[PDB]
Amino acid sequence: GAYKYLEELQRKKQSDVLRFLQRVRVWEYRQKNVIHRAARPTRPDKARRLGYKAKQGFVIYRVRVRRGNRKRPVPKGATYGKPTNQGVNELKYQRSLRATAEERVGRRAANLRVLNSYWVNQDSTYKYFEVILVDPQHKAIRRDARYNWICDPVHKHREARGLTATGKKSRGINKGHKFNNTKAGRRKTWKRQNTLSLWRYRK
Amino acid sequence: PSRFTKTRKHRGHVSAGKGRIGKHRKHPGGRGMAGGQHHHRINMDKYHPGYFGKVGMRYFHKQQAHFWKPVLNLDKLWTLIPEDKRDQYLKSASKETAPVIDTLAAGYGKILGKGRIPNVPVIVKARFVSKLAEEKIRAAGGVVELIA
Amino acid sequence: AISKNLPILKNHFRKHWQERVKVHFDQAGKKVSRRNARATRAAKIAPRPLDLLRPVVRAPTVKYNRKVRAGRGFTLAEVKAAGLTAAYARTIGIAVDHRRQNRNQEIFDANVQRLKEYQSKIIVFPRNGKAPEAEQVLSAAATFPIAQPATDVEARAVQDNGESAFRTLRLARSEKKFRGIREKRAREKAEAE
Amino acid sequence: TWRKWNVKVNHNEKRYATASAIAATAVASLVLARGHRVEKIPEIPLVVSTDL
Amino acid sequence: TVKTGIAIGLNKGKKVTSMTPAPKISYKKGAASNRTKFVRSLVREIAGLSPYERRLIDLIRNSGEKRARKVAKKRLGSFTRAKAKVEEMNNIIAASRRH
RNA sequence: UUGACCUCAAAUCAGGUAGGAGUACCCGCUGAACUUAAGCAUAUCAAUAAGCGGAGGAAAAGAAACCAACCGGGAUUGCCUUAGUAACGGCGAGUGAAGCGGCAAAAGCUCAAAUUUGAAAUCUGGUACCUUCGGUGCCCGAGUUGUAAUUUGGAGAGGG
RNA sequence: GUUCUUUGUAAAGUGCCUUCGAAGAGUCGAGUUGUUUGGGAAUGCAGCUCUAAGUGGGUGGUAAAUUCCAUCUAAAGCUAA
Repeated sequence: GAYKYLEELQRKKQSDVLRFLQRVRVWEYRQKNVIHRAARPTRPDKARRLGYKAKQGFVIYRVRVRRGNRKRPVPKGATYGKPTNQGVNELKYQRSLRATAEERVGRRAANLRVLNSYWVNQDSTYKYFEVILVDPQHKAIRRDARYNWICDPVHKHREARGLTATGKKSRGINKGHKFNNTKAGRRKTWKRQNTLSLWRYRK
Repeated sequence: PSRFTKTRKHRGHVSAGKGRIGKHRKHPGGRGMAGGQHHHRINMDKYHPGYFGKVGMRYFHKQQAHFWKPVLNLDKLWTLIPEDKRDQYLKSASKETAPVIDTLAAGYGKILGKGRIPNVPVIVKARFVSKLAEEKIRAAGGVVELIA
Repeated sequence: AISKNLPILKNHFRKHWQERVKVHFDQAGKKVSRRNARATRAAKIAPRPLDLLRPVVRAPTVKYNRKVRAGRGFTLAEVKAAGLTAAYARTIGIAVDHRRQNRNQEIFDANVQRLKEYQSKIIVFPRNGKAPEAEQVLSAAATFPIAQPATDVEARAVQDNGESAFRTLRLARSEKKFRGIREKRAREKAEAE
Repeated sequence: TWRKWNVKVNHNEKRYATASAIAATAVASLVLARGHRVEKIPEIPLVVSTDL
Repeated sequence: TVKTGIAIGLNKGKKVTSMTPAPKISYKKGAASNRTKFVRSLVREIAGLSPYERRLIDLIRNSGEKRARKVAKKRLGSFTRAKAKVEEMNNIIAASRRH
């Protein structure tokens, strides 16, 4: 199996062979549009372990997003509040840049469903990602019961609700004491412990 | 029952029990525990000594089940034995037939020597015992078996 | 605000708590629904016992380690010891927990005996459709209840070997406290010469 | 809606009044004063056959 | 561990007949394979070294291993990964110009 | 010259799909101040209102990189309790969980990582026919830059 | 309850011996910054920078080094009540 050799090679990101391909590909992706169709995945071994299959209905898109912090709009820097909320230049945008890349792709190809995404390249200004998309209306995905779950309408815009791999990481949905605040939903957990429960026979 | 309240007796009286000079307002002295160090100090000291400041060491992630140790005095030591069989052990005090009392099953962790027990040999199975609780048990002809 | 001696109260009602008040008026209504749900389920799951058989399990946390409790599943090593496979056991009503192990012989043999008594009390029907019906028993826990083990007996003999039962506790607590420094005493003098 | 509607009653005290109410079905001093027309009947308590 | 039967001490706890159950296969995630050993050796021969790994091997030969671990601890995350990387750098130069 | 391959286009091409509404409940982003601290700036109000994006009849979560330190528990959720507790905070005002225990309800699973290599065994589409939520035959195409079968760590596979 | 079709030298389960046993990377982790949390020498999240290992890695509620133990198997996904 050749996928073991690529998997070990992709971890040597600062080797001479990978950093030359990194500099060549960062130029090529920058000349194209911000969102454009990719004929084939750049990393076949990374895509196929994220759910991608090489048949009709699986679509790969390449998207780049601007790096850095999120500047609060607040025209001329005024916030009109307490000094604790006067920060404008160090807000961090609690959703990851990979999640923003998924959300921009999901609006262009609204007929598809976002499966996963992975990091392909980056520079100072742009971070490049490749997003795996499936076609819920294609008969190859409507059949083949390993993949027909995406066609059921609860999975509409998974990346817009934080249901993807990067979406649940940003929401902090894991197990253990370190995720007590966020393990069943931040707003649902807060509403559960801020609700006054009263019974017919008061306890 | 609102019909037994003093509001019904205050119908017709202008101030409704609040006075004409006091003029009952929203919050004359503050909200909640306001001014515990400025204008309620005479009430904080004198009926709440010790409210401000820290004394002990912090305990991160305290589990109350780690300190589970209910105490059982030598006062009773026999309510754990059913009442039907209690009398037949009291009037037949002798060794080789000593009752075995497992205080752990009853929900106790430590045995304390407060009360006085009859001179009957009693086998006690407990996690912890006091120093003179053991002495009173051994003086009666009993033994304590340490369990976990 | 503070007067007229009273315990200091901590009432957490400084938010919009009135928007999140949940009064359980449907306590009688939902109880009927659960009984209705249990009744309509049993007709659909014809005469299966409405619940799976679950093993005997000792609790952790010494506040609760003295008790036995119904567990989740029958601990894959226990299923093989009873003479059946795990995949087959799930279809007969034996819940299986693959992520727990066996390090207690008393618990293991109690669960194996629990599974032996279960296979001797079931009527497995063939796939053909003969159906010699065996009118439902609504609970699999009321048929095989969880029972506390019998640790000791009522009466024994006084065995006084002379350890005072309290110096043992004082010595065991002391030798644990001073264990770490005494292994350094055996290391600071071993390096001599 | 979160006004207290149901009132908690001790179980032993609930049975205490029920037993006192069964004993209220004793001699017709209480029964006549309760409005029931039981003057021309054999006796209180009335015990009839199971065939009802 | 053999329990002592009392509630405190070193081996506190009730005595229980042990069973030494079967070890889980998920516990053997450390050692991977002989083939993975073959693949990982081939990739390093192909990809070569990284810019920070070239600095570490130039400090073990010149400034010793104590100062090289300081750089590896600054580059990598923890101090334990620094010790394993420096020993990994040691085997490269032990197979380069020894024999 | 001719025929492929790769990438990128065009068409009122063949067949589909996305928008908007609703939005009580749900999943996220963004985000105040009045107020409280008898002033006020941290704090509090509040990880709230308003603003924006996306679903369903529930959603979300979910079969441990968990809890535990025990004679060990055993996916998730909810209720009772833990508990106004551990802890946080001009340690001021105030804020504030979680493990165990009882109960409701119970259900488990599969991809990547392998040579089928004595046979791409896989699938869309078009067309013809038929018992038409599809089936069979044929013909193009997709696909070896890997579609099926087997395997998912509880194991499992090659073999005997 | 009845009835029509035999799928198949098909598929599945269990015993013993032998050799193996592949398992997710700009990710874990670390520094810093902001925000958030009861989480307090930093609970979660995000930006930037550095950047892993394979008898390894994460966790074990006080920061660090050293020596053990316990416990799970992350960086992929589905699922009623």
